[PDB]
Amino acid sequence: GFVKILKEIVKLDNIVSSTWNPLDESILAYGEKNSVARLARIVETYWKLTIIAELRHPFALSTNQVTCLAWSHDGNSIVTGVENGELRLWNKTGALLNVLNFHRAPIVSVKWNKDGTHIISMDVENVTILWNVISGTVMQHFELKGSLGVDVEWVDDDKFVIPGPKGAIFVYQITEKTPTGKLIGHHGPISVLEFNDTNKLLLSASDDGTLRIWHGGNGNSQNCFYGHSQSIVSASWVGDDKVISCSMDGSVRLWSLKQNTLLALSIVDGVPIFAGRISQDGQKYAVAFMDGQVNVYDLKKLNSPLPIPLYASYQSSQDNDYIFDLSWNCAGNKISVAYSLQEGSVVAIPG
Repeated sequence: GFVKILKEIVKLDNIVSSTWNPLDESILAYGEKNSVARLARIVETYWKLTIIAELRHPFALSTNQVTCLAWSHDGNSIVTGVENGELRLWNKTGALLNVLNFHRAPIVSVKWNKDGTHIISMDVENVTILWNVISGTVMQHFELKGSLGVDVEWVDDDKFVIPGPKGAIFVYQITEKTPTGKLIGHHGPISVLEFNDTNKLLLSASDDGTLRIWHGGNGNSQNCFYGHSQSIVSASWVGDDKVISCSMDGSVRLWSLKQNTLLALSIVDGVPIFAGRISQDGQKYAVAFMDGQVNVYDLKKLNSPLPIPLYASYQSSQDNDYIFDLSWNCAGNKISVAYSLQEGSVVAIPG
């Protein structure tokens, strides 16, 4: 009955991607193309943007854009990865803590474990590394191999999953090189791996157009959701009984585990979605369409063939640039939009 039109509150330089601090609603980390990322604070007085620190990566002895950023769960540390494969660890104030260099290809995913002592990193060539992030040492290295997928995930304080051949998902324990199990079901590269630490279920998405929910540490999946007609680009848990996904088919779909069925969906026919992100409170889902428009969907009533209510939209006819990434601040009142070429934008999300 009313769609909000979002406004920009802060203009950024061009950014490749960004991620807000998990515990401080005012701190944003963003990667840039010139082998550098920055930590910034955004506070209202209007809105003021202040750079906290520069997180620079040297060019290799031999383009080197920052391709990945990941805050620790406690929000005190952050890992940045660049095109040449190097990873650097920093404190939230900017101090360099450690240099973790082993990958030789662009970093695509970095996941921190529960207590902030280990991370799993994976590059475009699917080389996956388990690091003791404090000592900066390589504990395990995996080369299971086109792309096998672009995500990895921790499923316990000492257990994790990574994409394997032919759509399989391999399960590992920190102290063992041999997989403890294999999750077989997908028929294409793994695009998303999200573990829910409350219901203890793993959500996976694949280029095969399906989502799977896994309970067992080996074997078949608990749920398999068909519906998307093209690759799934993003997927998230919505509480403990639902999952939401978006795809290149231009649709956003909310699924029910309790009823094993599609609960609701919204679509912009012919307009692919490049990325989707769930808010901290799990009540809003923001997606970036190929046409440069950002739609924020409201899941509130659905959580209290149905359509997913459109809460707000961000767009303008002054440029036709693509949006490659978006991120929510922890309070859910700001979203950082990363355009492919033009300046980034921080937009306010009304409550």
